[PDB]
Amino acid sequence: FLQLHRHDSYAPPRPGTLARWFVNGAGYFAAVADAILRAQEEIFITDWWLSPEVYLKRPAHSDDWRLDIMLKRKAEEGVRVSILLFKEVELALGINSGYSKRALMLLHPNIKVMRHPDQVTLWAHHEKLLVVDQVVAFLGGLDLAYGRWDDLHYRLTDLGDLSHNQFFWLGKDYSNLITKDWVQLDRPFEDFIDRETTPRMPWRDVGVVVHGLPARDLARHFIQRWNFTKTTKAKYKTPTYPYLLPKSTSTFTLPGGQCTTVQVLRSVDRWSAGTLENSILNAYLHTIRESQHFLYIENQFFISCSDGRTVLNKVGDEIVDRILKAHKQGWCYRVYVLLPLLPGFEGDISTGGGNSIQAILHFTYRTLCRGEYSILHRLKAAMGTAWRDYISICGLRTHGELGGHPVSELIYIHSKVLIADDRTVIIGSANINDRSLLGKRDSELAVLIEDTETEPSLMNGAEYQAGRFALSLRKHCFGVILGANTRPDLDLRDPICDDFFQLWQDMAESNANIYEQIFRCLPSNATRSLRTLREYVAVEPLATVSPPLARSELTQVQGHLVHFPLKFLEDESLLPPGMIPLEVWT
Ligand SMILES: O=C(NCCN1CCC(n2c(=O)[nH]c3cc(Cl)ccc32)CC1)c1ccc(F)cc1
Repeated sequence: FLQLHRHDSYAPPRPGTLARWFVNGAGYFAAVADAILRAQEEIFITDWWLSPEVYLKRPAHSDDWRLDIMLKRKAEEGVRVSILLFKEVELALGINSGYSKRALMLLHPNIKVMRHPDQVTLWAHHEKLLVVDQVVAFLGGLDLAYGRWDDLHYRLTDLGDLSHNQFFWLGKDYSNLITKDWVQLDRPFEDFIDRETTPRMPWRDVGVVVHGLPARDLARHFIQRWNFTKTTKAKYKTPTYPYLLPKSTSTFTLPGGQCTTVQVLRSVDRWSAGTLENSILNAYLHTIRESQHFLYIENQFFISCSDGRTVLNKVGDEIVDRILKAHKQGWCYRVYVLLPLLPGFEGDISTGGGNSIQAILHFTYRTLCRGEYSILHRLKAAMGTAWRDYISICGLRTHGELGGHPVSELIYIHSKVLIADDRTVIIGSANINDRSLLGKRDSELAVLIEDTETEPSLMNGAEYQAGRFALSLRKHCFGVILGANTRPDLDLRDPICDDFFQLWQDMAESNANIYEQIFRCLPSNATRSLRTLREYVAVEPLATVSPPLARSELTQVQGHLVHFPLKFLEDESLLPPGMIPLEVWT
């Protein structure tokens, strides 16, 4: 721990670590609940937002598996739960961390909660972490909060004492991020949107659990922030908030662990902790530089391409350099970029979205295809139309039935995962933007997972020994996205061969065409200006005009993959005109 290690990390790589990945929140929360049940001494929790009354197993038939009830039972047995909540700037965010603290600490005297920061600041504590006995640690993109629970069904509806409850999302757990922001979080079992007209917005995320040494390294990170935050206020200096100490590295298991080499990475600053680190960014660049075959990226944000003193991280540049290197050498290389169709902010898309939606879309489009720094502009300059062979930018969307007619909604990609060559994976809370990767701003956590055990697989039609952890995760991502359960003829062994890549491009193009034609949903390439947008949304979509005819054409949708519309509001500027740094959204 003395020096910095690989990628300038505070923790060295840990071989022989059993790690299990999770996709969506159903498995992650159920695994967390089972690990909490087996806790004997200590539980560490860091959350950007923690909802005290959230259920970890669904459908809820009792108060068992509710997060507050579980921690209260564990504390009654002598288990100390130390929780680090991010303190929002109140009535400017709305997670009501004050209520979360008050609810948690009143459960039992063994549950201590601290909040950081008190000073006015733009940056947040964004890492999500649960560590049990310093031996079992959960991390990834999932907060123990409302709306995060979901499975591969991605249901848009939930219409159904709770002895026979059929509601998977109870009260404030049923939400649509773009429709309405959360309100009155101290009344959890009251709806704040109408289930009979407004569909929920599905949550797609990635998480991971590691055991042994990497959990000690993550527990070390928690302990440092705990002892540091103790010196930040007058009240936490009290002995009711004891100092925390790590257990020595020299010293139950979750079912699902693959033997891997795991290295913990982090983004911390002397405001968030006591030192500076950006090992997550370092691991991202190195993994892209040393990739040999493909990159699979699933991120909530994609803001990069260090340009004009506004965006500084070089993740986009490394992708361009790697694609140009593959193009020069003429080798088979693919980059899959999966993003949410819209940023997860409340706004009226039929008007063009709010300030937040527009600000994020500006830097996102500036990163991908608009301007001389964008990935596509630099790629077209060197290879012309051939860029379509190396990079694919897509989103996810699903459809359902509500009110007697088809309804559609995007699936919110909150994951922060990178897969390389079916051998290397990065899972954490860090978005691809300056706020997460620089370290000087938001505090983030991640793990670098390298496979030491392989399976027979394919790579551009050649025999390939792919890592078990990475290949299983990548295949599960491909299968759910492409709807492989209904199409078993699809071969997911080879991720870069031309036959699969065209099928990937064709399905994303085809699905986006059907959703546009049926739902006239946004974002879309059909509205390149706010003036065309005002006329576009005036027409009633076929989904409500003739639901029978809508359903007949929705039978041709396969999977959830849709092409990301790169020309949406292409003729507009998309940047709020008062006294605010643009690094708020970068
Ligand atoms: O959970 C909510 N929405 C989901 C979409 N958001 C989630 C967090 C995400 N995010 C980052 O990735 N880094 C951030 C830094 C900061 Cl300071 C703030 C957010 C950050 C951005 C998108 C929500 C909860 C309570 C409400 F009242 C309203 C919304």
